[PDB]
Amino acid sequence: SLTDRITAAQHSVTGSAVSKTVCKATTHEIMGPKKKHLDYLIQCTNEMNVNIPQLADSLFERTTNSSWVVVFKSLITTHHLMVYGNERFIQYLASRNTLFNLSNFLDKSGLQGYDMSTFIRRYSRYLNEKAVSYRQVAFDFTKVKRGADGVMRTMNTEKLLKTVPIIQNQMDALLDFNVNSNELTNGVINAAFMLLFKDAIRLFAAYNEGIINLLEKYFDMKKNQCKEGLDIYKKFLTRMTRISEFLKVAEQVGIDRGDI
Amino acid sequence: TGSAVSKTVCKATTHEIMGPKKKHLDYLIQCTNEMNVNIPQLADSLFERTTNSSWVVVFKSLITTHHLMVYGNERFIQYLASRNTLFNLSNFLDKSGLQGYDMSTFIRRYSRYLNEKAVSYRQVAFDFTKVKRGADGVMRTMNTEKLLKTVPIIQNQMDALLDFNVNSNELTNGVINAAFMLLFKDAIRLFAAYNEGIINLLEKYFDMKKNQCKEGLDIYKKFLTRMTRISEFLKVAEQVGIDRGDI
Repeated sequence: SLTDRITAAQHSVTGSAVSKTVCKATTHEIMGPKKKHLDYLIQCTNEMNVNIPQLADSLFERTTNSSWVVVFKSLITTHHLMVYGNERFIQYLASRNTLFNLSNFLDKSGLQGYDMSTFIRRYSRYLNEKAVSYRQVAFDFTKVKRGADGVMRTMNTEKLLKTVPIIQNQMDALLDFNVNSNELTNGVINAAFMLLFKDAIRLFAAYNEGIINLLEKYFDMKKNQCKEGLDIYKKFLTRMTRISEFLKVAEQVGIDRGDI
Repeated sequence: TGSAVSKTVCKATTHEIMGPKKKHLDYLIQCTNEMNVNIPQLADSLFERTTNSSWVVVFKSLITTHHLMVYGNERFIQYLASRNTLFNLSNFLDKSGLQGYDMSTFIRRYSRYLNEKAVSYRQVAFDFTKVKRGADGVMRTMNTEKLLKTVPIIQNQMDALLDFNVNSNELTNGVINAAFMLLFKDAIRLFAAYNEGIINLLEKYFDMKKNQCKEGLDIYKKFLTRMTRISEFLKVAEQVGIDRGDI
């Protein structure tokens, strides 16, 4: 019908503009994806009639590139949209059967390509885990209400015992980025690191609140729940130790609380 | 007055293998509440009983002292806290029999605990097992600097307590069982205070200085071990029919 052809025309215009901007955000230039392109993509995710699966597909397509720069930038763009985009974006990623498949990515173009490939593998793992974390609880741990009246401080015991290990698993994937400050020496890896830093602070806050809630419930828990809690507590200690190391790397390159 | 106290201390600490009798403990508690009772003389009577060579007399004098620290007027534990020395039983030995040998080990550990309980009280001028709890209580509202100084005091007291290190199959007479019941009541309450200190520290995570975070992390690491030990302590209690109803 005429109505259908007119509608198809608009959807074509829209799709092409998104794909083009994804390419712009993911050029071979060794710099983070440009703000103007990220802002444009964020706005796209907020348009009721933008096609989210097509947007995601464009980003996945860029991760099939052989250039570490294109691949890492597509991952950074995806992360940025998970954080700053409309919730429909992360929700779509959470609904998928598969996400990034980069565990064997390797760019052997040069020493920098080799070094960056390791970080691409670790970062891809983190974004997959971030999506699966969202799927399991239907919310983003880094965004929920905090404080005494917030989500993690008020959660019931049974749900809490299921939920803290999900936070722990996400935090592990995040910290396993395992970069040192002497390695944060190009705008691509630095852009990824800044997003990881913002996530880590917020994710740790949620983790910590979960632990506080569990400790408050100590005398009220069943014997077996106490055992699960103690295991959660013990694992939390090592993650707090690692978070302090992560914060030190950030401080060494001039990233601190002001950047949260 | 003094003679009546001394006599009752003796009755609380006879050679009979049974915990000190309630009627005598109640009498001593009332004594501590009499404005004109002499606390130092009461304490001295208890110390003198711990110079006895019988494990039964010595252990019962320690239990009587512990009972008064817990249930007596606060002037009693305050006086103990003010002393230059307390119990000196680290080499006590009633090598008169197997039971005497076995019990001597527990007397040494228990006396260490009571010394630590008094010194804990001295350092903060209150009893961790008695303070107001909950969101508006002492440990949940304490400021960061004081908290960092205070949790290690709790930890040190808890270590001396758990170091009693008894097994359920060693709890086989009314004397050691009376000491154990007091230790259990202290341990539950002391752990509640310890736990509240930890919660308060965790709440302050993002607000602490770098160095404070390091101190806090050490505190949290040590807390894990004590929680693990408390769990084992609670099982020993459960194995001899002591639980929450006995708190």
